[PDB]
Amino acid sequence: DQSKAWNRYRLPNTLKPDSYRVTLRPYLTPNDRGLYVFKGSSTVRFTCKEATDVIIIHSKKLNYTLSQGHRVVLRGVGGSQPPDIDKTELVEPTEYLVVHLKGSLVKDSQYEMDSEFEGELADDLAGFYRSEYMEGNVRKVVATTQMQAADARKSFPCFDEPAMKAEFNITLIHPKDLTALSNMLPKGPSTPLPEDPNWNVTEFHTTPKMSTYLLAFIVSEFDYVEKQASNGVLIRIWARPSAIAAGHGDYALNVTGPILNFFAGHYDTPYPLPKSDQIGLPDFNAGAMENWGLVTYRENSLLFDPLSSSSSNKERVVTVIAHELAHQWFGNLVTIEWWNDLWLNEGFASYVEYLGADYAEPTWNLKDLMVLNDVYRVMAVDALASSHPLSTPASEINTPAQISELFDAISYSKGASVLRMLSSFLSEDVFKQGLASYLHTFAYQNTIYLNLWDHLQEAVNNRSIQLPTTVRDIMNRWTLQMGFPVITVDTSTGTLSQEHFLLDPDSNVTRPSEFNYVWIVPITSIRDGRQQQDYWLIDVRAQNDLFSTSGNEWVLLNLNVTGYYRVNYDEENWRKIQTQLQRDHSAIPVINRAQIINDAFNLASAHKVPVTLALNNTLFLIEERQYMPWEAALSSLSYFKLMFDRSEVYGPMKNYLKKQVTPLFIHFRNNTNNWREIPENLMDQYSEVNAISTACSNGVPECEEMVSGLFKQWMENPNNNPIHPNLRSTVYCNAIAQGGEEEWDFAWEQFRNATLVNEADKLRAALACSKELWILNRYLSYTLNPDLIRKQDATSTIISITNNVIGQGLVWDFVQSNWKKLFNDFSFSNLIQAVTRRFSTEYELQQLEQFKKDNEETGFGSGTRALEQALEKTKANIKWVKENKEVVLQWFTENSK
Amino acid sequence: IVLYVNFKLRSGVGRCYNCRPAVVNITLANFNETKGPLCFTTQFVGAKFDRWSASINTGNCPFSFFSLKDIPGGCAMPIMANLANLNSHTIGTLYV
Ligand SMILES: *[C@@H]1O[C@H](CO)[C@@H](O[C@@H]2O[C@H](CO)[C@@H](O)[C@H](O)[C@H]2NC(C)=O)[C@H](O)[C@H]1NC(C)=O
Ligand SMILES: *[C@@H]1O[C@H](CO)[C@@H](O[C@@H]2O[C@H](CO)[C@@H](O)[C@H](O)[C@H]2NC(C)=O)[C@H](O)[C@H]1NC(C)=O
Ligand SMILES: *[C@@H]1O[C@H](CO)[C@@H](O)[C@H](O)[C@H]1NC(C)=O
Ligand SMILES: *[C@@H]1O[C@H](CO)[C@@H](O)[C@H](O)[C@H]1NC(C)=O
Ligand SMILES: *[C@@H]1O[C@H](CO)[C@@H](O)[C@H](O)[C@H]1NC(C)=O
Ligand SMILES: *[C@@H]1O[C@H](CO)[C@@H](O)[C@H](O)[C@H]1NC(C)=O
Ligand SMILES: *[C@@H]1O[C@H](CO)[C@@H](O)[C@H](O)[C@H]1NC(C)=O
Ligand SMILES: *[C@@H]1O[C@H](CO)[C@@H](O)[C@H](O)[C@H]1NC(C)=O
Ligand SMILES: *[C@@H]1O[C@H](CO)[C@@H](O)[C@H](O)[C@H]1NC(C)=O
Ligand SMILES: *[C@@H]1O[C@H](CO)[C@@H](O)[C@H](O)[C@H]1NC(C)=O
Ligand SMILES: [Zn+2]
Repeated sequence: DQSKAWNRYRLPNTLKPDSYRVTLRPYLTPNDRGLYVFKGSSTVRFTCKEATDVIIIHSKKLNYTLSQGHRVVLRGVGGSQPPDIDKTELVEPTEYLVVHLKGSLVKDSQYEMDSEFEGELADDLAGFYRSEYMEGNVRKVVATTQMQAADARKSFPCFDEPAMKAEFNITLIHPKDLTALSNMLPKGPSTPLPEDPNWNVTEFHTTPKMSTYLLAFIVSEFDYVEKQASNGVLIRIWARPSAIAAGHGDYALNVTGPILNFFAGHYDTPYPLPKSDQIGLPDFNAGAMENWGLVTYRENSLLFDPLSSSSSNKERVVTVIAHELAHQWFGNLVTIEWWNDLWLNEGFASYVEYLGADYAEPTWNLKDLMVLNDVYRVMAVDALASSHPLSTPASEINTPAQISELFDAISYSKGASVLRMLSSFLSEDVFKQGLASYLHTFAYQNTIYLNLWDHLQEAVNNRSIQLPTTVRDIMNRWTLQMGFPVITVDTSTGTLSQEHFLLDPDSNVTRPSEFNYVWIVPITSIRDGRQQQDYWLIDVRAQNDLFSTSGNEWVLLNLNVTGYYRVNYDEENWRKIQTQLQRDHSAIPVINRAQIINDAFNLASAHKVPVTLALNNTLFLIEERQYMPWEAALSSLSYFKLMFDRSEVYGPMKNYLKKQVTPLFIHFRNNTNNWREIPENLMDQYSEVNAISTACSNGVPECEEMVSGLFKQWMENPNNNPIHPNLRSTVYCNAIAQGGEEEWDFAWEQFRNATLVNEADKLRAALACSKELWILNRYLSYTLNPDLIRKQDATSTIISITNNVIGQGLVWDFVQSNWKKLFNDFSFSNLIQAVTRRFSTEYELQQLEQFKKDNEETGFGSGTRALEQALEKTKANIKWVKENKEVVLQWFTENSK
Repeated sequence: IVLYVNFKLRSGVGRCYNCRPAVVNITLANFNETKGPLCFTTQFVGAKFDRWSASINTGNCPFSFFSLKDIPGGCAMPIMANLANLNSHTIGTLYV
């Protein structure tokens, strides 16, 4: 009944909260029913802004103690007189506690509501929840929180929308021998509980005005390491005592303060709090969460062993720390009005993470990785017709499933990509200047995307920056409509044309656009290696002699891929570009060498160039040593693997990659003094790993000897691991694939007795590389036993099994038979996306259409859009294998000789 | 001449592992503070557990290893508590 307010998903405008006090008490031992529980109480003070005879507040999985026959007590403020409560009810679909009143509240009068409640402290990584670990033979239980997006309501009743900002007075009641942590510092030292001195009471300073999704409460036996930042903020890194004593927090300590100070100076906006805690939880869903003053991490995003974690693990830590600290401005100080503008939080933090990580590790040149890790990662999905705009109409985002669906590559990686492009056309100094104004103006308030254009417009006006039109009109093209253009260059005439790039030209684009899928595009270009003047494309088609060539001249568009567009050239320019790559590839910038590879493979898939042109662009890689062009190639050819690794085409494909990678493999064997050293440059270290992994995947026998001998050497001396962490992931998987039950059993025990999570992660993925099907079935049964694989790792491990060609059918059959049970008990989106990406036949399509029909009434929640994208990709794959199988088979045979 | 240097970390739950040790026991083997300085082989007996060790630096002294109180016109070489690869705390001084 949508006529009733409590059956609608958005809160009424009638009540606004002002402040809360919440007291929570986790019981870290099971009760007689076997449950871990927390007991709690709250008072919210709120103002009536419009007269109403109902209070609607959020409540999820909370059981209420009855006071005076009702779930709440309602009190007046300043002499206001509340009506009697007629009835209270819980409405589960919309997650409401509804308090029905015998009369209306009074406009502008304040009121206070008291509640007393209980909840499960579940192993579900949501709300107020339990995380577990072993300390010797003793299992420790931690109470910890995850509120974003809509789970604060699961710890205490609140007006759980991000624009319902308020201040919070937190009290935690905890065992006397455990520390309690929250957003703020304690108001004073922890006192015994009068009723039972085995418990203590800790009360925390009032928070700033804040969104409910940023609250955090933690009770643990954790120790910590401490350092005071250059801006006076106290930084602590919290983890399991054994991890802190070993030093696994020391790298996070070294970087957290400096990065926070860097962002404060960069944006001319102080971090407004006395301390920022960073805490690593054994059980944690999303990697990290930006709670104001109490940032929570997955262990593999915070802890780091310098002798056993890899350079990619180190890059992960500093990147996630920089990402969460970015949210302290973009997300905590200034917050989205509603979840449909999520990119204002996550796109900014995905862009700004590279500035902070570059500051702490300037020798890594991480900013260049944004093209592979963000631009090309998201253009894969944004080329579908089942994509969505950066900013989605707010009327369309209502349910928690719809909200969770937006924590996706569009909000993160495309948000980051347009900010990369937006911070390139106008100066970064000009950019940061407009963002400082924005942060100052909306501090402790909420924003929509139109507020961002205004403050950037002030910065361009004040900096005398010339633009083809307003910041507003340029960036709405990239924000209010989905997708991106392909820019097609005719270099005989210098003509540019743009159109909406789609993976399948027969896809049905049904979402309308008020710009009819035309963009305003900043064009950078180089000629023969020299950068030309900038150009702005304003029409669908235009001419400038910047794009005209004669003779031996070649031009490229999108230097270093700062723009969010793909480029196609005429037949002559392509052939000159390919000639340049053969003669001297160094004349083309390293990022644009990856652009040439990645665009051609995507253009070919869209029937805009011949697939043999895309493949010919990979011929020079036999003499390529840089990480990035190889990684763009291996990434684009992972589609070819997915389409062909069950078919006769796979042999020749592996034959080609063997021929292309073998010189680079021999080079690294030499350059590393037989794998005894690792390169100094970070990109060179990643190139080495890609060369080894590609060599072993495609059957270079020197690699297969190398990895199995190392792993045999490890098994003979288990306490002295002879494999450098950079190679562990590739060495472990290939040794397991080549090995038997003994290699698998050894790595399984090493996973169970692991003390570093960075090490368990490598073993957990590698165990899915078994070629025995009975082993993969046993491993799949393990992934759903929480005593064996943590619930936070179940999907991640199932996906590693589906990436195994032997596991593909096992997991797809598992998904089809157990969907109802699984769903009623975990990223359904990522599982659907991974289990279906091999689909290239009408038979796989009818299973998918039937999988939809069979489960339409349970629904798919936040997997709903991944299902539609799987349907669109599968249809395109059927056509693509039809049109390309023989051409690709023959090309690989001819060029692997 | 023997210089004993020991320290313990803060105890119980919720401790700062890298902060200055809560307990320090610097003992010069036959020194009495009111009797003044102690005037053959210098010895060092520093703590060593996990990543924490005790050291003695050279300070101003032109030599490298007598009072725990200032010796006017002398050189004070600091006694340190070091956490391998992270923090170093001056926990004492040996004046000469
Ligand atoms: C949360 O705590 C704050 C601070 O302890 C409370 O703010 C005080 O509230 C009273 C009554 O409104 C005022 O007279 C004081 O001046 C306030 N202090 C400050 C510093 O502003 C707030 O009322 C508490 N909220 C709840 C719901 O308990
Ligand atoms: C394009 O990106 C490359 C980095 O991949 C930039 O080349 C670097 O430029 C800086 C400054 O000139 C040098 O210190 C680096 O050593 C160069 N690295 C490489 C790989 O050559 C280049 O400057 C960028 N071009 C523009 C104009 O953005
Ligand atoms: C809350 O009440 C429901 C309904 O009786 C019950 O199933 C659930 O176990 C209760 N929660 C706790 C933590 O006991
Ligand atoms: C608990 O309270 C007691 C008594 O005030 C105090 O000695 C102790 O430090 C407190 N413990 C914690 C974890 O705060
Ligand atoms: C932390 O920084 C100090 C000083 O640069 C350094 O000695 C130490 O090795 C660093 N630790 C880690 C884990 O990077
Ligand atoms: C632009 O200039 C005006 C006047 O100097 C100033 O008030 C405003 O804050 C400036 N905006 C930015 C973003 O610099
Ligand atoms: C790929 O290279 C071969 C070898 O020269 C050439 O014949 C073919 O035309 C190329 N394909 C395209 C379309 O570039
Ligand atoms: C590395 O290559 C050089 C030149 O080919 C050769 O002299 C050297 O022995 C090689 N080292 C090894 C064992 O890879
Ligand atoms: C201080 O050190 C000396 C020598 O090691 C020892 O005899 C004495 O008991 C220590 N004092 C304390 C309080 O432990
Ligand atoms: C230290 O010397 C003073 C005399 O200066 C004496 O009174 C005191 O007992 C001495 N301490 C010891 C333990 O010898
Ligand atoms: Zn984020």
